[PDB]
Amino acid sequence: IVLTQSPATLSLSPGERATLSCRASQSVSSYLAWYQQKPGQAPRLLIYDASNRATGIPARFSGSGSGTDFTLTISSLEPEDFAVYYCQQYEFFGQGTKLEIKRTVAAPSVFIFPPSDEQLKSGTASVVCLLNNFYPREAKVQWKVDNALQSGNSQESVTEQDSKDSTYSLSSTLTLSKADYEKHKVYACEVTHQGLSSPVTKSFNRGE
Amino acid sequence: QVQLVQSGAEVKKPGASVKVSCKASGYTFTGYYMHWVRQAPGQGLEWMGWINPNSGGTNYAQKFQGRVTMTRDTSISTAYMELSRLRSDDTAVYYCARDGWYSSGWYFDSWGQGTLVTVSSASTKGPSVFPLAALGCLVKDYFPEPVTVSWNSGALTSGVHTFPAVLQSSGLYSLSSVVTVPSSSLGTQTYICNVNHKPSNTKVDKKVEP
Repeated sequence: IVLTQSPATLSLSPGERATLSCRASQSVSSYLAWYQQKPGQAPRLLIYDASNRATGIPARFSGSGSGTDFTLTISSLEPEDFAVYYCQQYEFFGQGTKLEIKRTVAAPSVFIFPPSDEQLKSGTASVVCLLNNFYPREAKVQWKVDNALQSGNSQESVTEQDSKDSTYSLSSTLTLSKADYEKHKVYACEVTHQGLSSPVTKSFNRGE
Repeated sequence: QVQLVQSGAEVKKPGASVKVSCKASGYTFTGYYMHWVRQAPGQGLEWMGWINPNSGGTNYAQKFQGRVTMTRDTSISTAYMELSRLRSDDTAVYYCARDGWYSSGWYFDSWGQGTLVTVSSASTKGPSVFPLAALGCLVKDYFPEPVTVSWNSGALTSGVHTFPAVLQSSGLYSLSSVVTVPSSSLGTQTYICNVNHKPSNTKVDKKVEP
């Protein structure tokens, strides 16, 4: 019943050929369709009947396959062709495959922000660690309070791949109470990223 | 040219019901099936059901059966999808899609813009804007989505990164909007982040200073 797409995430540079797979658990009709969804927009129809281009679809898009295995192929990746792609047949969708621009590795610019005084007056302390413009997106941020690891008290968010430099940005927030915040001195976030030769640590002391 | 325009976003408590509209134009309304597909934030697409606007007959997905109702009004070319006894995991964007193919399978060539339906037991609340003295702003503890953040009333655009909101354990959302600038203008150029949370008519200008 389920449609399985492969790979989960595909990273290639513009101009190259991308091939997206869509396998069916049961052998089902070759009435498949492929869709393109960009962030914040509705899906757009690309292929129907497994190998027919929809209206207004460039020729670089092409589909094939029947029975239990289906493929979507794009000849030369254009920067406008990088998004999420779902396969669908009747009432069944696939989990999707994200198509991102493969970029030359870039290290993150790491910044840390102590809690503002206004928040401290409200009895809460949020420390923010910023990772600006990096690639790839697989990065590990770990908070260190007095050089001791933190867990369970933070959350992070990552932006969509930038259209200008094809980078990502990560924002991690450690949230403590004013009491627990003032019981410790050194607050740091340790960033690990393949562009960094060694893990980078940005820290601050509660004074100054 | 085909157009599917849906109703604005909605906010509901668990157990309540929501009803989304979808007005069509540019084709014979009674001539094509209308489907309803939803998408939870960050997740994929999920088919809910279709309705034959001519007949009015329906076909609900097995999991939404007994909780969804799809009607239509031919005189105004509008389709409706009502989901009742909502739960938190029903929070999603709800699309209406036209299947334009008589033969073969269901091919959705026209989609609505979507209707965000937020289902949470939390009540609406304006955000608390705290500065991040690279500089930014912390838009903390607000409900529901979304918030729009601009710097200097949109005059400053280069180097701005507004991160996707995170859902905290408290049921309230929170995000951060940072911006990188030359350090020469910090003691001179004034940097203010403008947070606008329409659901609560809350607008905050926060001057960020070292």
